[PDB]
Amino acid sequence: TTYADFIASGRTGRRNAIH
Amino acid sequence: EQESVKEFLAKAKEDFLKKWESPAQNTAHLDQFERIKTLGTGSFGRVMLVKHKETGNHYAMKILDKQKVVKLKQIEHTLNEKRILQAVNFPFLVKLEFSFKDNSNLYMVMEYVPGGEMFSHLRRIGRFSEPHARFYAAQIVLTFEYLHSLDLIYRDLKPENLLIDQQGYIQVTDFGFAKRVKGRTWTLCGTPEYLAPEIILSKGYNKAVDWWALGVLIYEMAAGYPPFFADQPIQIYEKIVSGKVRFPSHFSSDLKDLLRNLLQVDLTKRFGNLKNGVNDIKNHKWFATTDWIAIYQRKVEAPFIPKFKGPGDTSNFDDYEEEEIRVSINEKCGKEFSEF
Ligand SMILES: N[C@H](CNc1ncc(-c2ccc3c(c2)CC(=O)N3)s1)Cc1ccc(C(F)(F)F)cc1
Repeated sequence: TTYADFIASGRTGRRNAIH
Repeated sequence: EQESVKEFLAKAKEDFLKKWESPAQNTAHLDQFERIKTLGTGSFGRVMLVKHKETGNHYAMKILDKQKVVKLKQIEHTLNEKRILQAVNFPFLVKLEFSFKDNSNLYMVMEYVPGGEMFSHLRRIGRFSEPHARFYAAQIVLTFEYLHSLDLIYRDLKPENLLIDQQGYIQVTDFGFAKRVKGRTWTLCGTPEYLAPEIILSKGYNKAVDWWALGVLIYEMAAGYPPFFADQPIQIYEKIVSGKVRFPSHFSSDLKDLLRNLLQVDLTKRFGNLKNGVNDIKNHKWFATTDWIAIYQRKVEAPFIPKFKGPGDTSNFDDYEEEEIRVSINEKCGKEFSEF
């Protein structure tokens, strides 16, 4: 599922702004 | 309410420009505050919970190392964030209480919000109910109406930049990416998942990028995850420009219609960027039960009230390693931050 995909994305934590 | 809103925004603009043209400076000194605990840290510096020694009031003090700001090529960004913060005034924008600098650092003493980061709450609960998400979304809408009237584009909307106060209302933070501009601009800035197509693409963009961001935010708050995600930013930009979006089955048809209008690639038809401006959004059926003035007046009962044990309690924050605040005997970057 999309949800399962999200939790396995490596980007569920605090996201930094791009530099 | 029309007349009253236009009237309100009129006064707001004049008060803003007065402070904008004559910014406040050196309104405190470091030794007036007792350092308590670090509330958050990263490339962006460090925010510490501090206590005014005499009043006992607690604040969130953002500390920036001049040398580092320069290394990061963020001189203008930092001077600009502070200029804006001392000029604006809205219930959902965190206030800058004091600001000053010393030989090595820059300091922004802001309102302290014990409730914590919206990010933490969202991930903890999974997803907010549509009414819960709508409450927050309404606050952002009003906030953007206010900022845009001042020709200010936020450019970094995301759960991570929103805090939940004592009454459970939203408080926006971080203006290191904001910009005052009438017309278009081109800078690549913000957070990957929240970038509008026109920011990713080389062409210029405008305040409409904030409205797209609102769409992403509403989606994440209601879904528990963003509409466009992947392992790497490069892949995220791919999905964003494609703009193809899928909605969870639990999303109401009205929520889906608003989002189709906010996450609109054709920035010529995106809600918030049309002839009727913000009102297209304020009058959309999803926001049908929303009492805009009462939200503005903070009379609406928050669907979620963060737990609170005191004005100096940090239980709703994460733990960081403490680091001494060093101040050189020699002035660094004087000329560069003279305006701070
Ligand atoms: N992009 C952000 C970093 N950039 C900042 N610029 C000004 C900031 C700020 C402003 C006011 C207050 C606080 C932080 C705390 C408070 O209570 N009042 S954070 C992301 C971020 C958001 C919030 C926190 C936290 F520190 F964990 F909350 C850490 C990281």
